[PDB]
Amino acid sequence: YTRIVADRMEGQSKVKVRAEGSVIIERDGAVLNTDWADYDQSGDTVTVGDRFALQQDGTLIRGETLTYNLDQQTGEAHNVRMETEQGGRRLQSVSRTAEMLGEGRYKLTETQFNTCSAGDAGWYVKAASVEADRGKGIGVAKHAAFVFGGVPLFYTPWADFPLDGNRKSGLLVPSVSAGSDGVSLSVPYYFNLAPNFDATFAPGIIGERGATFDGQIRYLRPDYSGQTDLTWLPHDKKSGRNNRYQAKWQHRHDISDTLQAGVDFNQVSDSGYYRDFYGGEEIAGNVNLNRRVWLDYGGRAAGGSLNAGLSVQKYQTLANQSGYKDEPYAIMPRLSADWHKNAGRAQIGVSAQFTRFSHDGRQDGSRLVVYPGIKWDFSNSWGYVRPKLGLHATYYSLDSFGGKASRSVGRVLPVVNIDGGTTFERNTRLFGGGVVQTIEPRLFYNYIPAKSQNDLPNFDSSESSFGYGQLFRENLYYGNDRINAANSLSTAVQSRILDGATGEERFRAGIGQKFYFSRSDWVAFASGGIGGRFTLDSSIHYNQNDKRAEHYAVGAGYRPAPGKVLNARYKYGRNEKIYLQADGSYFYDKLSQLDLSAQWPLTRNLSAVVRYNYGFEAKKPIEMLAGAEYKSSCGCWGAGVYAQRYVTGENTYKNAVFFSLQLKDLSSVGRNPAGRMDVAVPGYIPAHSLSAGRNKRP
Amino acid sequence: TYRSWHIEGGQALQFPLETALYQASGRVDDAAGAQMTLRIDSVSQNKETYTVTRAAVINEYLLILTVEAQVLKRGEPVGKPMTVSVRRILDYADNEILGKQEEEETLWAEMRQDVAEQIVRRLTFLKA
Amino acid sequence: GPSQVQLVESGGGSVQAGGSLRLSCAASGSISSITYLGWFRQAPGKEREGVAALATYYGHTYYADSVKGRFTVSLDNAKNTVYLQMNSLKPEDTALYYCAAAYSGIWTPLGVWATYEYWGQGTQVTVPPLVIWINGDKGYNGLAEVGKKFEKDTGIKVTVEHPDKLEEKFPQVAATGDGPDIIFWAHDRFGGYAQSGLLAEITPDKAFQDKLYPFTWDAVRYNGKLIAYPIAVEALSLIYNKDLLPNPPKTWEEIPALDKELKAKGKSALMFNLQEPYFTWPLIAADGGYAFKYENGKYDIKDVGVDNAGAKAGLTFLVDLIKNKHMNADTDYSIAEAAFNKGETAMTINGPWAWSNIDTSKVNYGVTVLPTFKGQPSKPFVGVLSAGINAASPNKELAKEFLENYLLTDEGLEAVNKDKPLGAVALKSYEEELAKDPRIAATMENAQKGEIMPNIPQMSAFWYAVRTAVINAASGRQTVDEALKDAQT
Amino acid sequence: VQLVESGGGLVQPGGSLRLSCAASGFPVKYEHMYWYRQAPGKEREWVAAINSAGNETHYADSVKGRFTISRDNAKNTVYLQMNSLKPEDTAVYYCNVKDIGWWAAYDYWGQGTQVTVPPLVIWINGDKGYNGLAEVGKKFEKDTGIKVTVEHPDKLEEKFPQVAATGDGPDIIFWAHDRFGGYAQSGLLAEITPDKAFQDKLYPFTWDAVRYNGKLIAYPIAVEALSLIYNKDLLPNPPKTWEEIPALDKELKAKGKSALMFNLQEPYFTWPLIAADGGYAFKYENGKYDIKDVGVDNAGAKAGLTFLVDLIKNKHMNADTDYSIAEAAFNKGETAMTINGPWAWSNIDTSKVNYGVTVLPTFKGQPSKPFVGVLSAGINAASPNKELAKEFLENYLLTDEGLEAVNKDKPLGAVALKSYEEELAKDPRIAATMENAQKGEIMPNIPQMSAFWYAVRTAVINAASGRQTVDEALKDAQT
Repeated sequence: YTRIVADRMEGQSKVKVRAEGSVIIERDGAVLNTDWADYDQSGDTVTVGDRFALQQDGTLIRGETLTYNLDQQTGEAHNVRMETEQGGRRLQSVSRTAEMLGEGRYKLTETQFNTCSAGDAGWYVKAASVEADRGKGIGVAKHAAFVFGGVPLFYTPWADFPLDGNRKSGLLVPSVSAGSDGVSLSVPYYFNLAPNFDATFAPGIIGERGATFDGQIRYLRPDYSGQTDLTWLPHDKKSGRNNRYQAKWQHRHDISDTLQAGVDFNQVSDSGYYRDFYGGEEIAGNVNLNRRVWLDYGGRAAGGSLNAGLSVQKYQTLANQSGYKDEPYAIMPRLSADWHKNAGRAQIGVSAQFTRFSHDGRQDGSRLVVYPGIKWDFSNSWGYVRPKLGLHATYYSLDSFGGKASRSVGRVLPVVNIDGGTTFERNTRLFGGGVVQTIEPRLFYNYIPAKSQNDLPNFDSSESSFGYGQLFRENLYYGNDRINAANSLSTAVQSRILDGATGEERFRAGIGQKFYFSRSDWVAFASGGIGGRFTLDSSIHYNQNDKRAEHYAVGAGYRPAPGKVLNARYKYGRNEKIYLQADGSYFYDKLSQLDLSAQWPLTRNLSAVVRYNYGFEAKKPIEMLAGAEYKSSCGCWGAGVYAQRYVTGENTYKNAVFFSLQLKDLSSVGRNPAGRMDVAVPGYIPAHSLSAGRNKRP
Repeated sequence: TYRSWHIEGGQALQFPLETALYQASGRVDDAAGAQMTLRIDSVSQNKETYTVTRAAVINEYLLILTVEAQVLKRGEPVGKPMTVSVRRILDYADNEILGKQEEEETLWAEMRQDVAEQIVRRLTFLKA
Repeated sequence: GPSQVQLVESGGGSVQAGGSLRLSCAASGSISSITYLGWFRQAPGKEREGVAALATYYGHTYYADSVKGRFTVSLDNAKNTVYLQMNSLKPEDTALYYCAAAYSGIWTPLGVWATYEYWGQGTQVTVPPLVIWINGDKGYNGLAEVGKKFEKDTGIKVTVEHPDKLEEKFPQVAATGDGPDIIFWAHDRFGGYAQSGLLAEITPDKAFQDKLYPFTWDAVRYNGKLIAYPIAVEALSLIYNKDLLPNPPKTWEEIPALDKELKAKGKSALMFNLQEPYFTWPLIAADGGYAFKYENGKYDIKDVGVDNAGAKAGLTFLVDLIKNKHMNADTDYSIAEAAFNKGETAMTINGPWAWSNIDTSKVNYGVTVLPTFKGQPSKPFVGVLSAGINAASPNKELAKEFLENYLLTDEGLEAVNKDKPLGAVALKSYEEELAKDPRIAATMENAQKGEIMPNIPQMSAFWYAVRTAVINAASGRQTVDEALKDAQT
Repeated sequence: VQLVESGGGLVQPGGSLRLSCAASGFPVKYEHMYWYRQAPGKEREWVAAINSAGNETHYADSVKGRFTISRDNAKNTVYLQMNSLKPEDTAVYYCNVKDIGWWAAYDYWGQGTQVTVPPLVIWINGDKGYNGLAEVGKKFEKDTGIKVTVEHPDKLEEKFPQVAATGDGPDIIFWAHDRFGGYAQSGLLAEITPDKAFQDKLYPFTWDAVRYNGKLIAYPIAVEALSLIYNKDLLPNPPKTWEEIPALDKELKAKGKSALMFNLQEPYFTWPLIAADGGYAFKYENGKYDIKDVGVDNAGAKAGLTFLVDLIKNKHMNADTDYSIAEAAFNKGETAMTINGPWAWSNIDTSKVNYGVTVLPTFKGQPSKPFVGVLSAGINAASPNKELAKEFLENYLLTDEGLEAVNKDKPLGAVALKSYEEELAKDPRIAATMENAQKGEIMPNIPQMSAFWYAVRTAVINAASGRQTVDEALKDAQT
């Protein structure tokens, strides 16, 4: 039933029912308060007077007449002020004449809408008829002019919106605008082709180079899934090239439940694609790019854990600024085969390998490695011991030798090390408010016979990073060619402060120094934290009878609140290679750097982010940054400007500037240069849906 | 009551977890949900640049491995989420990539072992 | 059915260096609610986006970076034709103007990025540069350089030409509608330009009146009204080649005897145009010939020098030279100037402008006061560089300021003098420097003896009658005394 | 921070210089260095730069091969070495360093140094074709990029041995060959080194004029001798003899003119009359030029000087008359004659005077004996420009093109260059110059010539003014 609270109603039985005096229509679930009403039983309609303040489930509508039809719910109001609500989000609209077509279809003419609340609305998209539909989430908006502030900032004769959470094909995903050498701008045009695959062409300009066409594809199937990013630009204006490009590829394939086959690819045109129009992380993992292919295996499920994979790799190394590249080797085949099983207590670990390194500036030559190790373990209740008996067996075959390099070699180096150390636990030397103090000693002793293996070339071996964990490794040169001959007794002691209620580490110490069969060095470290604030991380690498110190480092970082961070970090070291001089001998010099970071709200509504990486060896900062973010009531601003002046070459500095604009419930967050100072939590609106939100209901 | 403990969820830390349990004399019975089990949602790791030299040349990386966890006790919501994290540093000079791409593997193995041991310490510290 | 094009560029602009007009691109049938266009500037040889842009509906207009506070595209949807109102128009803007006739495009403060359906027919906005009209017997190039500097200040292009028959052309031919904005010519034509009505009265500032000589102000004044400004005063001066003659004869009677010695040499002593009456007036004035008699304001027509016996006697002396061949009827002023540079003629009677052409030749020469005839110094006719404004041309106002300062400057007077000399000047400062310089100092003395020509239109008709008479005297077809009587009647 | 440079100063084209940029206030050992320059009143252009260790260098394409930049990380100093310098090299050089601030955004320019390499310096007398020689200098400058300046100082034959003996002066010195053995004796001239092929282009007696101690010490350019120059309208038939000039002058003074005006201040002009009857400078062999045996006190010199003094007594000449007075009078048509060499003819052409050039009048039936000068071009010993001065003299001036350029300004006489003399011999004025030269004798080049000329100038001026008699004057000149 639909009861009316009006005391007096002019009507005989059915033809007309006229009610006045702030009447109501029950219609369970939809209140309807108005001023007066008239009926006429000809099309079963309802007119709701002059004020018409409806309110049903969070959408207060205030119109003029609202001539409903109520047979298929065809309504027609005036001056509607629609404010729909929903869990987490909302919309506001001031239309001139709302319509209604059947169910879930509107024709809302002459609007002025925003996702913001009432008042001097910071922004709104005034327009003509907006035919929002529910069967298709495509709300056309004829003659829409995006206003901001008090002046229109845009204009179109036709526009669409994704009215729900679907994958909107054909939407031009926003824009990216920011630069120094020009005003380099790019506008992507995503256009979905099928549920599985969707290429996104993005035309662009650089303002100083030319025009780019960086687009990408991204497919998917039951088994094969991959992406294919790329870029290309015709004749350049500042450098002089004409056809530069870049390509990427993933294609993670599956054959049958055991064999993957992934193709990791990356290739640029010249030795200067990065460092020209790329970010500040071109420093690492971008001096030599990757190109791979691999397979796999695994199982046998019966006293075995086989694995394999025939990798084929050939890096692409870039020059720095004048054409000086190192160009490491290239692995054409690689027939790895690992193993692992357990004999109850003992633990057999076997291996194998094969690799042909092809090169031009240096000699080629296949090889082979068999490392059948066996490591028993014994931990009774307190302290562990674990011996081991391996047998390293290399065998080279190098051809086209230019100088002196034995045509065929072969070695066997029986590796025998005995790792094991006890453990102590104590509660009497605690420092805090109820912590538990653990002190733990341990040892190591590895025996490896000696040989003369310096006439064999250095294909892939490299000396390992000397730290605390280094004392407990059975190979200094962490590779395969050079295996040192050692007879040492690394001695260590490490202490962990563990909480009195749970077992979260609060602080960890340690120190160790490997003997010989003496000292030649010292290694200490300490890293912990009293929680969120007063975090600390340090290290050292001392050597006595020779000099003061090799490579000490220090750290810090205190968080007063969820933001307000002030992280800082030092780093020292002598004889550190810098910039790869002409011949190939790296410039050797001593480091002294101190990077400072912060993100400290300067004003109730303005935050700041700052980075600064100083270098005392030359009295010039390596990298520096400065930003500023904003917020308001309707996400009116959500504006962030970020400026960075990094270094690219030995001398070539190159600055840049960035912009970011955010509106409530229609934007996106994530477009940042790289992973900067630790947290850098954004200081503006979530902005999930990126357009038109998700809900539309009467 | 918590001597024998079962583990499910998270493929990376499958061997080190049972290792650090079997050290403390704990059996991992399959499909034994009566005693409190452990469930890891996922293991998240990454590798980023840490310090660059004067002439924009990589000098060392940074390696993080964040693991989230949750005790079950035969039910999904009950318990308390525990999330640990360990980090090391990798010297990556300029061109020893052929050896560094293979040293990073044992570095991640060490970090996985340490995370397993730390979670086991937190779990046995709950036995009180 | 959407292939129809209906965008003819209606309306037109017909303005000079400065002005404003409304132009249109009419369209029919199509609803203009989403259909709008941007006005285009297409110079002959370039095609590009124009100085304006309008979007329909909301009606926001981008305009162009090139135009600021100049042209506003204006809505005219009651006309069906849109209108662009130009302001402060300049000659640089002359081009063919079109409309974008687009249907779909975005509008941003940066600019309306829509490039579709260029249906505009194209209408050439007709704008000529600022106009100056004179016969450059005295080269307008020195004045044109001051004018080119004035053109840079006003950002307006300049139009002037090197012609013939301007003295005839500006009063009668201009009445049809030709005759550009400014002139620096004989006062007799100035009455004729005023009779045509193109010329307008110019009011000097009090400071300018102090700077200029009072006698020059009297010469420009016509019918008691200052309808003109005198750049300078021009008087003919005797010119003698230094190499041919160490010293010029100081007596006109001596010149025929000198010519007889030169005839034995085979080079005529004097060569000058007898066709011009201004050229043959110093001998007539020396014998007492006058343009008019009584008060200078009265300019009585009844008393004329040609009627007086003395003027006829002075012309008779000139025709005695024609009979001796010491003067040639077929020789013309251009031939005489070439002969002086060649050295064919030792001396010539020429206007002040001739000296700069001789300077370009670089032949050694000197300027001297005209020789005395019968004990009375020869007096050249004096012409004043009066200046003017044309009302018909749209940028007429530029001329009035330009004559006041740019046309008349002591440094500017020198600028025309190097291009072609104006003899004595109106500015007092240049006159002192000119007194030090020998060529003008001889002309200044000649100017004092000479009498300024009357500015009345009736005098201009009488001057033409004298020109026919002095051509008759030179040819010998009519007796000089009879020809002078014909000029009087 | 602060940078200061050093080492600026004046060096001739073809010189060397190394500027130093002593930097302090920051770690120079780690930064590039940029050397810039800014010519006076022009745009500041790039020169060269150095790497951190000095291993790599970039040079401007216009400065390649002539400059080299070096650096030294022991004094925080860098060096820019320059060689084969040219007139266009002059500028103000600036040491510049970039990106050295707290933000790596600052620049610093030093106080700068001044390096001025000046144009080629030719000296030649103010009566010669110095504007025509400056046109040869413009064609030199066009082909080679090095400016040439021609100057004409007062008393340059006395000015040269002053300034060349102070260690500067012009790169190339023009005079008659007589002064060059005094310059060569003082070590003020470089030895010139023309090949046989170049020597065969010039008449061999002109090479003998510029020979001293068996060395060629200058390039011979042209042969000069005084001629009797006359106005053909005033005097269509000029006098054969000195003795008839008094009779001619009193006829001309009745006309309001005069017979003869020529320079009496310089003894070069009065020497043809003095030497006519047996006056001479130095005698014996041409090599010996017996310096004991001087012919100024003899009866031949006395007779010739007496006749000149008698012309001044009888008002036919005036003892005051110099080069300017005589040339002014003759070119204005006030006197029927003058005595002058080939250089004077250009001003007489401009004066539009109908003149001839002919044999000098005889005195006592003897031909007048003018001292024949060979216009000669020595290179200064203090001029290290040398190679550029050699290039100019051989390959620009001593060509038909270079000699015609000077000859059209002021006629050189009978030019040393065979090829252009064969073209010029056709002129009746050169034929008259050659006849008077044959009837004269060549000047000695010996060091005593300057003292001889000073002594005979004294005698002639004192005899003419009446301060001394003829025999007093010539007795004191013999001393």
